[PDB]
Amino acid sequence: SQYSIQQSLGNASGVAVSPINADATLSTGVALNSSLWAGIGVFARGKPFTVLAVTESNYEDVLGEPLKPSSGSQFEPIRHVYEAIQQTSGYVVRAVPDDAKFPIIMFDESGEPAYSALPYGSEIELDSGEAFAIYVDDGDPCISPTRELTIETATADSAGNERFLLKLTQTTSLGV
Amino acid sequence: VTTLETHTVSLAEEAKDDMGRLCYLPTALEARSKYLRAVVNEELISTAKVTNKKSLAFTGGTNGDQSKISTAAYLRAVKVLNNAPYMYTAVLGLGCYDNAAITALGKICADRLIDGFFDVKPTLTYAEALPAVEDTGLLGTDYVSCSVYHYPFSCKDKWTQSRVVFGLSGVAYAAK
Repeated sequence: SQYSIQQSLGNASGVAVSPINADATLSTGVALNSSLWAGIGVFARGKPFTVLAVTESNYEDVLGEPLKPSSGSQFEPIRHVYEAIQQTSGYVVRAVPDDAKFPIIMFDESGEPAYSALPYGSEIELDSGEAFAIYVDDGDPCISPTRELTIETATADSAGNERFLLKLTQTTSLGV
Repeated sequence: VTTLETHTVSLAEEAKDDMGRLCYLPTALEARSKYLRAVVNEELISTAKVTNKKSLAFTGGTNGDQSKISTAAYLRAVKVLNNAPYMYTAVLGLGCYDNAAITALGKICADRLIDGFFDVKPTLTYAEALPAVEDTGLLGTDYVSCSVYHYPFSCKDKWTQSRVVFGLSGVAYAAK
């Protein structure tokens, strides 16, 4: 029908709404950039051992969801960041333990995936097989929520080189 | 004897009424009339003539048995209702008790962002009324705007003055 309203946007020209969510909060603000703060810390998500940028809008995304007071005493830095973010931007740097690992998916010549994981710092190397591999770098463990990879073929180019569309999707716990 | 309505029609291809409106039988019947339609053969029409006839009655009209209706008919009717280009902000049960029809209606109301008012068979006793709801399949986290009613009561009909039992969607929609 022409009266139906879809849920997630595809490629057609249309306006859609998402299902009514409850376990989510938002905040808005405009950066002032009068005096920028900085400091090391410990969080979820974020590229380790590299200076990021934090404003009042993306601090919920680049720095991940807030931690939990029950899980030890690692909840301090996110509270401190929130406390001092309503005035200006930031330059927080994240540090992670030695046993932290990030997922990686490696593909063979025939195209068969092979799941794997690797610790940080160490570079990724490929053996005699396993033509190419693709790994995440945001640092999220991808356990809550989960991120899936979908590969579909597409039209070739003028020179005849094969091209395939790569899609990264996130699945919430509920099922959306 | 009561006369419904009369009009001047012609079997010619381009016969025009004195007011400029068309008089070709298919166009004339399909334009201004509300009860009848006609189909004309395209090869014998030129030499075809008519006569005077009195009291030509219809014989053979019969709708069959309305008590038993196949589920496919309900599905087709629901699909037709889904494509109707109109504003409607509530889908009522209107008496259907087939589970597939109710599931399709639930799919309808979660697509146009409206709210349904379905129900279950009033003859079911209180014990077996509860399993019927999850037998419908509405229960879940997707059909979040519908509602199910039960009404095991016998009233006095407005027309036949008999003891009849019917559902409860109408009163709920009247309240809304």
